Amino acid sequence: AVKKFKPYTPSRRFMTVADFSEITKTEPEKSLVKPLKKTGGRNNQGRITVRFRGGGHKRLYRIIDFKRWDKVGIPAKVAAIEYDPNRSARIALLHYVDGEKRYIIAPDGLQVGQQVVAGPDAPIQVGNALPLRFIPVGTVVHAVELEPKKGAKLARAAGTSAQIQGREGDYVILRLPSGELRKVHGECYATVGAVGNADHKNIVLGKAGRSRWLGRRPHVRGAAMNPVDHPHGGGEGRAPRGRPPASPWGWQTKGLKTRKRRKPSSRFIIARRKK
Amino acid sequence: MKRTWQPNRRKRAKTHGFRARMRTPGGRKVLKRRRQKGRWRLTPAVRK
RNA sequence: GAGCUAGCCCUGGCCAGGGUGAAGCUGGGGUGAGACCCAGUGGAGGCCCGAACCGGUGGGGGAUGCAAACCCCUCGGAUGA
RNA sequence: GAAUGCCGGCAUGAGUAACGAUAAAGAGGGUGAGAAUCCCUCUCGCCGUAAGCCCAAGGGUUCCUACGCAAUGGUCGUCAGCGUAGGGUUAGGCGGGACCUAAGGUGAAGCCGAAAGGCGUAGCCGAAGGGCAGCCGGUUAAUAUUCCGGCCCUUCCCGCAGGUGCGAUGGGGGGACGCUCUAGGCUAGGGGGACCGGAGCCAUGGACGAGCCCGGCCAGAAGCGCAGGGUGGGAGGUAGGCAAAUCCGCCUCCCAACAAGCUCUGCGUGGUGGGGAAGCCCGGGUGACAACCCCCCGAAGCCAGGGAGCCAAGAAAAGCCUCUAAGCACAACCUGCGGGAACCCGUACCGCAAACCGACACAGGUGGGCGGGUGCAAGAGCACUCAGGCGCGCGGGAGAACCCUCGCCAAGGAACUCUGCAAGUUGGCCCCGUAACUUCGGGAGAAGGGGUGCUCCCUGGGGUGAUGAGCCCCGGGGAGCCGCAGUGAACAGGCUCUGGCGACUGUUUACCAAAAACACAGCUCUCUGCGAACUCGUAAGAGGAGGUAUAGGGAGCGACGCUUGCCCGGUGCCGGAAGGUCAAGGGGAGGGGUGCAAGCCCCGAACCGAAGCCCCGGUGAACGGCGGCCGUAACUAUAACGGUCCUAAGGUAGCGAAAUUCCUUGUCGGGUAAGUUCCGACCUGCACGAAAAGCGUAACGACCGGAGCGCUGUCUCGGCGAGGGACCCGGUGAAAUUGAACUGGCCGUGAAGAUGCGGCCUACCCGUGGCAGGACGAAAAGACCCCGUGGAGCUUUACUGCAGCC
RNA sequence: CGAUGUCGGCUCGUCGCAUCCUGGGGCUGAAGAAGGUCCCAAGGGUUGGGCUGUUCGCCCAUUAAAGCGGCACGCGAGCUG
RNA sequence: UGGGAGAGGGUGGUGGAAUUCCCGGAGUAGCGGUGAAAUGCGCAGAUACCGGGAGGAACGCCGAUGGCGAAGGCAGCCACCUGGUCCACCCGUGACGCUGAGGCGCGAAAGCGUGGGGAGCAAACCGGAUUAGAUACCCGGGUAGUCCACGCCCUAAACG
RNA sequence: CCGAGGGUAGGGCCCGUGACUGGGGCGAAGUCGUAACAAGGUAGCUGUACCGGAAGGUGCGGCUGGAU
Ligand SMILES: [Mg+2]
Ligand SMILES: [Mg+2]
Ligand SMILES: [Mg+2]
Ligand SMILES: [Mg+2]
Ligand SMILES: [Mg+2]
Ligand SMILES: [Mg+2]
Ligand SMILES: [Mg+2]
Ligand SMILES: [Mg+2]
Ligand SMILES: [Mg+2]
Ligand SMILES: [Mg+2]
Ligand SMILES: [Mg+2]
Ligand SMILES: [Mg+2]
Ligand SMILES: [Mg+2]
Ligand SMILES: [Mg+2]
Ligand SMILES: [Mg+2]
Ligand SMILES: [Mg+2]
Ligand SMILES: [Mg+2]
Ligand SMILES: [Mg+2]
Ligand SMILES: [Mg+2]
Ligand SMILES: [Mg+2]
Ligand SMILES: [Mg+2]
Ligand SMILES: [Mg+2]
Ligand SMILES: [Mg+2]
Ligand SMILES: [Mg+2]
Ligand SMILES: [Mg+2]
Ligand SMILES: [Mg+2]
Ligand SMILES: [Mg+2]
Ligand SMILES: [Mg+2]
Ligand SMILES: [Mg+2]
Ligand SMILES: [Mg+2]
Ligand SMILES: [Mg+2]
Ligand SMILES: [Mg+2]
Ligand SMILES: [Mg+2]
Ligand SMILES: [Mg+2]
Ligand SMILES: [Mg+2]
Ligand SMILES: [Mg+2]
Ligand SMILES: [Mg+2]
Ligand SMILES: [Mg+2]
Ligand SMILES: [Mg+2]
Ligand SMILES: [Mg+2]
Ligand SMILES: [Mg+2]
Ligand SMILES: [Mg+2]
Ligand SMILES: [Mg+2]
Ligand SMILES: [Mg+2]
Ligand SMILES: [Mg+2]
Ligand SMILES: [Mg+2]
Ligand SMILES: [Mg+2]
Ligand SMILES: [Mg+2]
Ligand SMILES: [Mg+2]
Ligand SMILES: [Mg+2]
Ligand SMILES: [Mg+2]
Ligand SMILES: [Mg+2]
Ligand SMILES: [Mg+2]
Ligand SMILES: [Mg+2]
Ligand SMILES: [Mg+2]
Ligand SMILES: [Mg+2]
Ligand SMILES: [Mg+2]
Ligand SMILES: [Mg+2]
Ligand SMILES: [Mg+2]
Ligand SMILES: [Mg+2]
Ligand SMILES: [Mg+2]
Ligand SMILES: [Mg+2]
Ligand SMILES: [Mg+2]
Ligand SMILES: [Mg+2]
Ligand SMILES: [Mg+2]
Ligand SMILES: [Mg+2]
Ligand SMILES: [Mg+2]
Ligand SMILES: [Mg+2]
Ligand SMILES: [Mg+2]
Ligand SMILES: [Mg+2]
Ligand SMILES: [Mg+2]
Ligand SMILES: [Mg+2]
Ligand SMILES: [Mg+2]
Ligand SMILES: [Mg+2]
Ligand SMILES: [Mg+2]
Ligand SMILES: [Mg+2]
Ligand SMILES: [Mg+2]
Ligand SMILES: [Mg+2]
Ligand SMILES: [Mg+2]
Ligand SMILES: [Mg+2]
Ligand SMILES: [Mg+2]
Ligand SMILES: [Mg+2]
Ligand SMILES: [Mg+2]
Ligand SMILES: [Mg+2]
Ligand SMILES: [Mg+2]
Ligand SMILES: [Mg+2]
Ligand SMILES: [Mg+2]
Ligand SMILES: [Mg+2]
Ligand SMILES: [Mg+2]
Ligand SMILES: [Mg+2]
Ligand SMILES: [Mg+2]
Ligand SMILES: [Mg+2]
Ligand SMILES: [Mg+2]
Ligand SMILES: [Mg+2]
Ligand SMILES: [Mg+2]
Ligand SMILES: [Mg+2]
Ligand SMILES: [Mg+2]
Ligand SMILES: [Mg+2]
Ligand SMILES: [Mg+2]
Ligand SMILES: [Mg+2]
Ligand SMILES: [Mg+2]
Ligand SMILES: [Mg+2]
Ligand SMILES: [Mg+2]
Ligand SMILES: [Mg+2]
Ligand SMILES: [Mg+2]
Ligand SMILES: [Mg+2]
Ligand SMILES: [Mg+2]
Ligand SMILES: [Mg+2]
Ligand SMILES: [Mg+2]
Ligand SMILES: [Mg+2]
Ligand SMILES: [Mg+2]
Ligand SMILES: [Mg+2]
Ligand SMILES: [Mg+2]
Ligand SMILES: [Mg+2]
Ligand SMILES: [Mg+2]
Ligand SMILES: [Mg+2]
Ligand SMILES: [Mg+2]
Ligand SMILES: [Mg+2]
Ligand SMILES: [Mg+2]
Ligand SMILES: [Mg+2]
Ligand SMILES: [Mg+2]
Ligand SMILES: [Mg+2]
Ligand SMILES: [Mg+2]
Ligand SMILES: [Mg+2]
Ligand SMILES: [Mg+2]
Ligand SMILES: [Mg+2]
Ligand SMILES: [Mg+2]
Ligand SMILES: [Mg+2]
Ligand SMILES: [Mg+2]
Ligand SMILES: [Mg+2]
Ligand SMILES: [Mg+2]
Ligand SMILES: [Mg+2]
Ligand SMILES: [Mg+2]
Ligand SMILES: [Mg+2]
Ligand SMILES: [Mg+2]
Ligand SMILES: [Mg+2]
Ligand SMILES: [Mg+2]
Ligand SMILES: [Mg+2]
Ligand SMILES: [Mg+2]
Ligand SMILES: [Mg+2]
Ligand SMILES: [Mg+2]
Ligand SMILES: [Mg+2]
Ligand SMILES: [Mg+2]
Ligand SMILES: [Mg+2]
Ligand SMILES: [Mg+2]
Ligand SMILES: [Mg+2]
Ligand SMILES: [Mg+2]
Ligand SMILES: [Mg+2]
Ligand SMILES: [Mg+2]
Ligand SMILES: [Mg+2]
Ligand SMILES: [Mg+2]
Ligand SMILES: [Mg+2]
Ligand SMILES: [Mg+2]
Ligand SMILES: [Mg+2]
Ligand SMILES: [Mg+2]
Ligand SMILES: [Mg+2]
Ligand SMILES: [Mg+2]
Ligand SMILES: [Mg+2]
Ligand SMILES: [Mg+2]
Ligand SMILES: [Mg+2]
Ligand SMILES: [Mg+2]
Ligand SMILES: [Mg+2]
Ligand SMILES: [Mg+2]
Ligand SMILES: [Mg+2]
Ligand SMILES: [Mg+2]
Ligand SMILES: [Mg+2]
Ligand SMILES: [Mg+2]
Ligand SMILES: [Mg+2]
Ligand SMILES: [Mg+2]
Ligand SMILES: [Mg+2]
Ligand SMILES: [Mg+2]
Ligand SMILES: [Mg+2]
Ligand SMILES: [Mg+2]
Ligand SMILES: [Mg+2]
Ligand SMILES: [Mg+2]
Ligand SMILES: [Mg+2]
Ligand SMILES: [Mg+2]
Ligand SMILES: [Mg+2]
Ligand SMILES: [Mg+2]
Ligand SMILES: [Mg+2]
Ligand SMILES: [Mg+2]
Ligand SMILES: [Mg+2]
Ligand SMILES: [Mg+2]
Ligand SMILES: [Mg+2]
Ligand SMILES: [Mg+2]
Ligand SMILES: [Mg+2]
Ligand SMILES: [Mg+2]
Ligand SMILES: [Mg+2]
Ligand SMILES: [Mg+2]
Ligand SMILES: [Mg+2]
Ligand SMILES: [Mg+2]
Ligand SMILES: [Mg+2]
Ligand SMILES: [Mg+2]
Ligand SMILES: [Mg+2]
Ligand SMILES: [Mg+2]
Ligand SMILES: [Mg+2]
Ligand SMILES: [Mg+2]
Ligand SMILES: [Mg+2]
Ligand SMILES: [Mg+2]
Ligand SMILES: [Mg+2]
Ligand SMILES: [Mg+2]
Ligand SMILES: [Mg+2]
Ligand SMILES: [Mg+2]
Ligand SMILES: [Mg+2]
Ligand SMILES: [Mg+2]
Ligand SMILES: [Mg+2]
Ligand SMILES: [Mg+2]
Ligand SMILES: [Mg+2]
Ligand SMILES: [Mg+2]
Ligand SMILES: [Mg+2]
Ligand SMILES: [Mg+2]
Ligand SMILES: [Mg+2]
Ligand SMILES: [Mg+2]
Ligand SMILES: [Mg+2]
Ligand SMILES: [Mg+2]
Ligand SMILES: [Mg+2]
Ligand SMILES: [Mg+2]
Ligand SMILES: [Mg+2]
Ligand SMILES: [Mg+2]
Ligand SMILES: [Mg+2]
Ligand SMILES: [Mg+2]
Ligand SMILES: [Mg+2]
Ligand SMILES: [Mg+2]
Ligand SMILES: [Mg+2]
Ligand SMILES: [Mg+2]
Ligand SMILES: [Mg+2]
Ligand SMILES: [Mg+2]
Ligand SMILES: [Mg+2]
Ligand SMILES: [Mg+2]
Ligand SMILES: [Mg+2]
Ligand SMILES: [Mg+2]
Ligand SMILES: [Mg+2]
Ligand SMILES: [Mg+2]
Ligand SMILES: [Mg+2]
Ligand SMILES: [Mg+2]
Ligand SMILES: [Mg+2]
Ligand SMILES: [Mg+2]
Ligand SMILES: [Mg+2]
Ligand SMILES: [Mg+2]
Ligand SMILES: [Mg+2]
Ligand SMILES: [Mg+2]
Ligand SMILES: [Mg+2]
Ligand SMILES: [Mg+2]
Ligand SMILES: [Mg+2]
Ligand SMILES: [Mg+2]
Ligand SMILES: [Mg+2]
Ligand SMILES: [Mg+2]
Ligand SMILES: [Mg+2]
Ligand SMILES: [Mg+2]
Ligand SMILES: [Mg+2]
Ligand SMILES: [Mg+2]
Ligand SMILES: [Mg+2]
Ligand SMILES: [Mg+2]
Ligand SMILES: [Mg+2]
Ligand SMILES: [Mg+2]
Ligand SMILES: [Mg+2]
Ligand SMILES: [Mg+2]
Ligand SMILES: [Mg+2]
Ligand SMILES: [Mg+2]
Ligand SMILES: [Mg+2]
Ligand SMILES: [Mg+2]
Ligand SMILES: [Mg+2]
Ligand SMILES: [Mg+2]
Ligand SMILES: [Mg+2]
Ligand SMILES: [Mg+2]
């Protein structure tokens, strides 16, 4: 449930903040963090390759366990739920009876004190992880691998989930968060439940300053520029687009599909996204 | 007002210095040309 | 050629004093329980006034200048993008 | 002889402008060939969150002393950051290196690229971050945490003693972190003392005093005291920490647990070592056997890795500790003690500036620390002033115009003007009080008004003591006194009503635009299933992202409220296994060249053969578009209504003479004595209109309009006064410009605006202060305009290519 | 065109006369007073304000009158902008 | 105290029929729709048929002139949580009662806000008819909405 | 000291009036269509919502004060 402010400044009128209610611990595990090397959007040539990035709060990267088939059969106790500045999901600290400590992304409904486990034999309960082929059809699931042992790729952001829809051969059919219907190999691991912090999308940033804390520099419209800069540049006074609306690099940006046509994974995609 | 020359000894040696020139095809042509012209100094003097 | 300037990255530093008084908390009131109201506590904010600091609004001066952009008065921001 | 030619020399302007902040000078003595300018003394003025002191950059001998004055110094010069010479910088503990890692750079392995080269996990380099042992005083002309003195400390080597399973580049702990707010206790720093020490003073009417003036500390091992930081202890189990592990992690039990214990830091004390004023006397002597105490205020600094709250969730590595592996366990390590050993580089001086960046001894720019006192509510603000530092490297007169900066003004009070531009007014604090409207925060310091000094008396609470006096902070009541005036000086909003635009704080054309422009939360379209789309790169590699559709890219719109209509024929995008067209290639009917021949060589029809295009359909917060004419109602007028041409369809809601309205100062209403502006209306909208969004909107604005009140030298309309110049004298002494000049007016003439030609008029020779009508005055080979088969930026359904994609 | 700066205002004037006023006249459909029209006449004079960048013009209150033109649409090495 | 009936309310789950859509198969010259038609869809393979899948909404028979609730209103089935109500016993209390200005709560549908969902239906809208015309009735499309959560709105022929 | 009242400033209520504008009542000799009363030629009415020259239409739900 997102929190609101009284309008005691112009920006607090609309600003909203996460309530941070699931958070039970306010410092990361020291042995599970490393420095997150800020890029400013610049590549190894020093060139900006993603515009308008930089200047956000310093962050430490929390090492997340996106495998879990790593430790089949070894249960762990959910020791804490924490904030992670590098993702929209919250993260949950796991204490394995092994003594090993790792982070997973916190599912919706996880409780500190409960246990979770991974493997072909794990009970179908929130926070457990199994190869897809052992999760009952209809189960909503998250942190799904795309190919076996390659690491969880799908349904990782706050509130998202995939639904198991059916089985065909070595493969399982998933409804991804985008509504796409996709075959995924049955030996791919998933974790049962949806990702937590589902209210993330109701945050109202409230002021320009708040984007800046997030490392989002101001985005300037092509129409505000000159012809040297952008297809929409120029014109006396305001100007409509005067041509098919385009990117700074000239390609059309209202409908033009851009997935590569001869891509091998097309054989595994059943239905393009909806909406 | 703040003008263009703001001397800095490290910056000087690291930008125009002998080792920077030698690191690079164009920088070695600088030294080659400056020796052929008979320059008394091949790179800028900076105190260090 | 980025010792000027623009942006980003790493690591440090700086922001007198005063004002306003959000949430929360506590107490009292209220109710079937509440919402809520009141007081105290509290100390939030691209909040207010104002130096340093960052600016450069209007006028005057300067105009072979003190200065190839300066000077006086006035003026904007000053915990923040 | 000319090229705004080139190089050099030398003129003119001209003894002209100027001599670089309006903080300011005067005199006496000295030196010397020479003195406003150097030294000394007295007086005066200026800075004092600096214009004083310390550090880092940068600079590189500018430092100190002697001897000098040609040049440098905006004058002068005996002086100097200048010339010549001599001297001067001293470290195990300060900074850097023999330590660590950050971005980044480099780069074994590896990857890529015609060459050159580009990348690249480890490693290495890389600091103003981490880490690490020195404080106070004395001394030199010039260095001092460096020399010396006193008291401390670090590492390395060796040795002795005691102790222990010792041992690492490997494992683990730790190092290790934000923002805002903040407790307790201290210290730095400061104020007061009738107390302690002190040379002396009694003036000019009074005072021999609880008088004046001066000072009343600094460092310090162990120990101790006070205040804090850090840390749970034992056993058992163990499959994780890429070997091992007794360590760490996990589970369980016991005790201890906001106590303690151990440990570390700060502060105080502490053997000991220092310092030590005014005044007087010639930096030194004296003061002095100096005294060295009490009270109060008190940090943003210290204890510190403290505490709380919050969201935007806040380096690494080494030192250090612990664990074990090879090994080795006569070794090795640990603790104490002792002796020895301890390298390289920097250190002068300037450092908000005459020594740095600005060509200059340039009113500009330059990061960190200290930055005293009193009063003003506070403060780093303001005024004065301490220590300390200065009077700004031309002066002397005069007392015009004019200019600058400043002060005042009768009566009027915006009549000024494009505009109240400018300048007045207002101005801090306390108290009373405060509207529409509103998103309920605000609007608000709304507006408007009262108080403000000093004296006496009474008294309230808080801090420090002790619970009292004393001190200190915030008060309250009564009664009085003085002046024109009590934030008595300095620093310190003029206010209101009403439109446009932009929601808001922000950002911008460095150096003519700060805005209504950009950005902005927020809204919508669209792409992207992850080796993502997209971006840079030939590539490898990177960013995206160690992210995963509540995510990432592109586009438009721009808080919020209420909304966002109709047209898909054209263009775009999306969908469409049919059909048409469709290149290489496949196919080979048929035909040709040549050879005596087999054969060799060539042309070539049907047929098969992709994307693309054509074709079918969808699609507007995709590019975009959103009519005309005739007729009709009891009077006129108009036309709900009908007709008809055209179209893809004919502009909806809302708004409208508008940041849009040509005609236009439309018309009407408001305001004014008077209103091309402004506000409110009307609608024949030349030429509004719904995300190039439409219409509104509280709050906000150095934005742009209109009005009023207050107040004014803006003005009627000008006067006076001040200082810095202008002016005169001494010193120094530019500049653009310049065919040459012995350079008047009129009326004509002349390439059409004549000092220069004609006629006539006027006119003795030469300067000085002034004014700008002319010399088609200076500057800049006109930016406008045209021309050149000149250039460059930009666009596209111009042409032709290319990357990219299919 | 190797540059002749532009509208309007302010300031400062000066000139022409086809005269706005004041002075002198003739004619009148001039009783008087007040006008109309023409002639002579350039000596002097020819207001303040609202609107608008305005010149101009309209308006307010006055006036003897509120003249019209030239001087590089006079005057930016005089100012404004 | 001991019993009963009930679509009374709230929460979580769950079943089958049907519509539409997607895939596979089979098949071809129309289907659909109306008073009659046309638009629409269909040789780019529709309709009709069979198999598989997805998804939302509503619950046939039982079902009634029925039941329950204060009203609005409530209907597959299971469980949990929970309200009202009736009956028998005549056991307890001892008038503890009725009404009720204000207040507070509830309050069909449509509508609003934020998020989700979207099969069918369907304001607005587009097109075909009808008609003198037809901004309607009928037909083919079709967006809000209808559905869920939370917050508003507070109306009605909210009627007996 | 209080004090009629006068003066400055800011609020509240009420009346009269205003370019222009909204609908209402009445007049009736007009133009358009015909929504309701019969099954009124689409049963009517209804709250709400969206739309249309106009009466009105349609959606959702409700009522019978509906003919057969
Ligand atoms: Mg929650
Ligand atoms: Mg809020
Ligand atoms: Mg709040
Ligand atoms: Mg709230
Ligand atoms: Mg606001
Ligand atoms: Mg919160
Ligand atoms: Mg949470
Ligand atoms: Mg990382
Ligand atoms: Mg990174
Ligand atoms: Mg790199
Ligand atoms: Mg590079
Ligand atoms: Mg960027
Ligand atoms: Mg998180
Ligand atoms: Mg969140
Ligand atoms: Mg948002
Ligand atoms: Mg961030
Ligand atoms: Mg953005
Ligand atoms: Mg933008
Ligand atoms: Mg532009
Ligand atoms: Mg460019
Ligand atoms: Mg281009
Ligand atoms: Mg372009
Ligand atoms: Mg354009
Ligand atoms: Mg244009
Ligand atoms: Mg433009
Ligand atoms: Mg335009
Ligand atoms: Mg533009
Ligand atoms: Mg534009
Ligand atoms: Mg614009
Ligand atoms: Mg255009
Ligand atoms: Mg456009
Ligand atoms: Mg166009
Ligand atoms: Mg592309
Ligand atoms: Mg795949
Ligand atoms: Mg610099
Ligand atoms: Mg230099
Ligand atoms: Mg340097
Ligand atoms: Mg340096
Ligand atoms: Mg450097
Ligand atoms: Mg170098
Ligand atoms: Mg040279
Ligand atoms: Mg040499
Ligand atoms: Mg060189
Ligand atoms: Mg830092
Ligand atoms: Mg500040
Ligand atoms: Mg308070
Ligand atoms: Mg709290
Ligand atoms: Mg602020
Ligand atoms: Mg503030
Ligand atoms: Mg402020
Ligand atoms: Mg200025
Ligand atoms: Mg001014
Ligand atoms: Mg002035
Ligand atoms: Mg000037
Ligand atoms: Mg200045
Ligand atoms: Mg100034
Ligand atoms: Mg301020
Ligand atoms: Mg401040
Ligand atoms: Mg701010
Ligand atoms: Mg010649
Ligand atoms: Mg010349
Ligand atoms: Mg010349
Ligand atoms: Mg020449
Ligand atoms: Mg020359
Ligand atoms: Mg000369
Ligand atoms: Mg002279
Ligand atoms: Mg002269
Ligand atoms: Mg002298
Ligand atoms: Mg002399
Ligand atoms: Mg002297
Ligand atoms: Mg001071
Ligand atoms: Mg130098
Ligand atoms: Mg020295
Ligand atoms: Mg020297
Ligand atoms: Mg000399
Ligand atoms: Mg000399
Ligand atoms: Mg000289
Ligand atoms: Mg000089
Ligand atoms: Mg001499
Ligand atoms: Mg000198
Ligand atoms: Mg010497
Ligand atoms: Mg030493
Ligand atoms: Mg060594
Ligand atoms: Mg290293
Ligand atoms: Mg390299
Ligand atoms: Mg270092
Ligand atoms: Mg050191
Ligand atoms: Mg020490
Ligand atoms: Mg020395
Ligand atoms: Mg030991
Ligand atoms: Mg960390
Ligand atoms: Mg750090
Ligand atoms: Mg901050
Ligand atoms: Mg404290
Ligand atoms: Mg001390
Ligand atoms: Mg004090
Ligand atoms: Mg006496
Ligand atoms: Mg203590
Ligand atoms: Mg073990
Ligand atoms: Mg002494
Ligand atoms: Mg002695
Ligand atoms: Mg003594
Ligand atoms: Mg502070
Ligand atoms: Mg957050
Ligand atoms: Mg942290
Ligand atoms: Mg690292
Ligand atoms: Mg061994
Ligand atoms: Mg060595
Ligand atoms: Mg030194
Ligand atoms: Mg100096
Ligand atoms: Mg300065
Ligand atoms: Mg100095
Ligand atoms: Mg110099
Ligand atoms: Mg000087
Ligand atoms: Mg200077
Ligand atoms: Mg001090
Ligand atoms: Mg004051
Ligand atoms: Mg003050
Ligand atoms: Mg100030
Ligand atoms: Mg003083
Ligand atoms: Mg002076
Ligand atoms: Mg004179
Ligand atoms: Mg001055
Ligand atoms: Mg006056
Ligand atoms: Mg006035
Ligand atoms: Mg007045
Ligand atoms: Mg004005
Ligand atoms: Mg004033
Ligand atoms: Mg004042
Ligand atoms: Mg008002
Ligand atoms: Mg309010
Ligand atoms: Mg506000
Ligand atoms: Mg106001
Ligand atoms: Mg007094
Ligand atoms: Mg002052
Ligand atoms: Mg003020
Ligand atoms: Mg004013
Ligand atoms: Mg107002
Ligand atoms: Mg206007
Ligand atoms: Mg607007
Ligand atoms: Mg703005
Ligand atoms: Mg703007
Ligand atoms: Mg707005
Ligand atoms: Mg906005
Ligand atoms: Mg803004
Ligand atoms: Mg600000
Ligand atoms: Mg410019
Ligand atoms: Mg500019
Ligand atoms: Mg420039
Ligand atoms: Mg410029
Ligand atoms: Mg300017
Ligand atoms: Mg500007
Ligand atoms: Mg501004
Ligand atoms: Mg801009
Ligand atoms: Mg903008
Ligand atoms: Mg919006
Ligand atoms: Mg590229
Ligand atoms: Mg890569
Ligand atoms: Mg990446
Ligand atoms: Mg990455
Ligand atoms: Mg991502
Ligand atoms: Mg914008
Ligand atoms: Mg815009
Ligand atoms: Mg509103
Ligand atoms: Mg329409
Ligand atoms: Mg179209
Ligand atoms: Mg189209
Ligand atoms: Mg169509
Ligand atoms: Mg086109
Ligand atoms: Mg053949
Ligand atoms: Mg032949
Ligand atoms: Mg094809
Ligand atoms: Mg739309
Ligand atoms: Mg078109
Ligand atoms: Mg468009
Ligand atoms: Mg008629
Ligand atoms: Mg109009
Ligand atoms: Mg008008
Ligand atoms: Mg308008
Ligand atoms: Mg227009
Ligand atoms: Mg026109
Ligand atoms: Mg007009
Ligand atoms: Mg006009
Ligand atoms: Mg008018
Ligand atoms: Mg105006
Ligand atoms: Mg105007
Ligand atoms: Mg009109
Ligand atoms: Mg646009
Ligand atoms: Mg526009
Ligand atoms: Mg508007
Ligand atoms: Mg507004
Ligand atoms: Mg603004
Ligand atoms: Mg502004
Ligand atoms: Mg004056
Ligand atoms: Mg005076
Ligand atoms: Mg004067
Ligand atoms: Mg003077
Ligand atoms: Mg004077
Ligand atoms: Mg004389
Ligand atoms: Mg001559
Ligand atoms: Mg001539
Ligand atoms: Mg002539
Ligand atoms: Mg002549
Ligand atoms: Mg002659
Ligand atoms: Mg002749
Ligand atoms: Mg002649
Ligand atoms: Mg004459
Ligand atoms: Mg002249
Ligand atoms: Mg002159
Ligand atoms: Mg001449
Ligand atoms: Mg001239
Ligand atoms: Mg001239
Ligand atoms: Mg030329
Ligand atoms: Mg030319
Ligand atoms: Mg030209
Ligand atoms: Mg030129
Ligand atoms: Mg031309
Ligand atoms: Mg040509
Ligand atoms: Mg030609
Ligand atoms: Mg070109
Ligand atoms: Mg010309
Ligand atoms: Mg010339
Ligand atoms: Mg010229
Ligand atoms: Mg008569
Ligand atoms: Mg006559
Ligand atoms: Mg006559
Ligand atoms: Mg005259
Ligand atoms: Mg005359
Ligand atoms: Mg006018
Ligand atoms: Mg006019
Ligand atoms: Mg007129
Ligand atoms: Mg009169
Ligand atoms: Mg003229
Ligand atoms: Mg003319
Ligand atoms: Mg003309
Ligand atoms: Mg002229
Ligand atoms: Mg004129
Ligand atoms: Mg002129
Ligand atoms: Mg001028
Ligand atoms: Mg002019
Ligand atoms: Mg001139
Ligand atoms: Mg002139
Ligand atoms: Mg001239
Ligand atoms: Mg002007
Ligand atoms: Mg202008
Ligand atoms: Mg076929
Ligand atoms: Mg039934
Ligand atoms: Mg019934
Ligand atoms: Mg009984
Ligand atoms: Mg309701
Ligand atoms: Mg409903
Ligand atoms: Mg609804
Ligand atoms: Mg649908
Ligand atoms: Mg019709
Ligand atoms: Mg709608
Ligand atoms: Mg809606
Ligand atoms: Mg009923
Ligand atoms: Mg009276
Ligand atoms: Mg009807
Ligand atoms: Mg009818
Ligand atoms: Mg009917
Ligand atoms: Mg309508
Ligand atoms: Mg009509
Ligand atoms: Mg309809
Ligand atoms: Mg009902």
